Amino acid sequence: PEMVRQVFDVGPRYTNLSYIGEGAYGMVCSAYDNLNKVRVAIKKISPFEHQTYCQRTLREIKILLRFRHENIIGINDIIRAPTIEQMKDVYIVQDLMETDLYKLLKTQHLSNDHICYFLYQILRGLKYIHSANVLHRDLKPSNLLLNTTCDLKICDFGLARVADPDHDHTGFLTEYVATRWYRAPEIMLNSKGYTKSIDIWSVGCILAEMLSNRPIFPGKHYLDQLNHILGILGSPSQEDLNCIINLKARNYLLSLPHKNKVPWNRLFPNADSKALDLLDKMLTFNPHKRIEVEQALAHPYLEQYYDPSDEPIAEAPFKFPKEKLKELIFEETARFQPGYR
Ligand SMILES: *[C@H]1CC(=O)[C@@H](O)[C@@H](O)CCCc2cc(O)cc(O)c2C(=O)O[C@@H](C)C1
Repeated sequence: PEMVRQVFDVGPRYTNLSYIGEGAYGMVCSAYDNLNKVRVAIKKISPFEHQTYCQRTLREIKILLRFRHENIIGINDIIRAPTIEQMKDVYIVQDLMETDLYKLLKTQHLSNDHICYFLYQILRGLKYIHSANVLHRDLKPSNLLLNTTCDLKICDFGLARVADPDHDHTGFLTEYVATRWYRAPEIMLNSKGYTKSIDIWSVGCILAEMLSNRPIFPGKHYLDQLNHILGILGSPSQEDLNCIINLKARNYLLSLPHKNKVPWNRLFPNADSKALDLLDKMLTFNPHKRIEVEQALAHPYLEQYYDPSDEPIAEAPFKFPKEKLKELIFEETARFQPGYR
């Protein structure tokens, strides 16, 4: 097999490998697809020693083999050994993009037109995801891929779940859904992250970061995150506190000194006022008052792009030991075997 930095065993269809970045359970390489005559991205996955790794791998494969959308990076091919006995790694082949938004924001200032088009595409893909009754649950700049003409695709469905709003409530300081800087305040207070509003919060964080090239809520550790959120939003209203029935969470908030809201136009003095109006609606403390994806698409900031007939939804929404998970991954990837069927 061809090797990179480890086995990267994708041949002979895929050749001339170059290291790019990293997935969760392995490295990402670009490669030349000798059949389609285009370069592609390939993610190496080694999940089978651990249930949780197997879960995340299987979840993504199940979701992406059903999803088809311009703003979601799909699965082009899956490479693995012909038998469960010989299967150790799994390689997922996807479109080769130019960069991710994390890397881009490290050095490039976005024009307002770029922010608008990027945000439109994030929400257009998110509309499709949410219409399938699925939550991405880890939206962040490094999961947003851009090609050379600034078309955007959402990556990594390994953390996704089927939405379950009726079972979303939990206790205080127990949940860790999403990546810290993009994590909604209710995750720390009373939410398992099973409602669509979790993703809208993350998109609001991404919008703020596109406006200034810095994370808006850069918590330095799990417990610091809520300090940053409340430092900008200010103290929650009585009505929003009354919506938090859990006593530990509500009394924690009641114990805090009053904090003023920081106006968005003072944080972002060069931003488009329509962008800040939408930002405010996405970064609303109360998840029931937070804007939903279809409302966000219809917001005046996005009026140059908004077209509900060109914002498709999913045809087939989702309704609901590692040894069996390995077997399930083997079965779910069978369609890509050369002599599959
Ligand atoms: C996309 C999700 C993922 O694994 C994240 O860690 C991303 O940040 C990794 C991005 C790798 C990458 C980088 C470039 O420049 C281009 C492309 O196409 C990718 C890519 O496709 O990725 C996916 C394999 C994973």
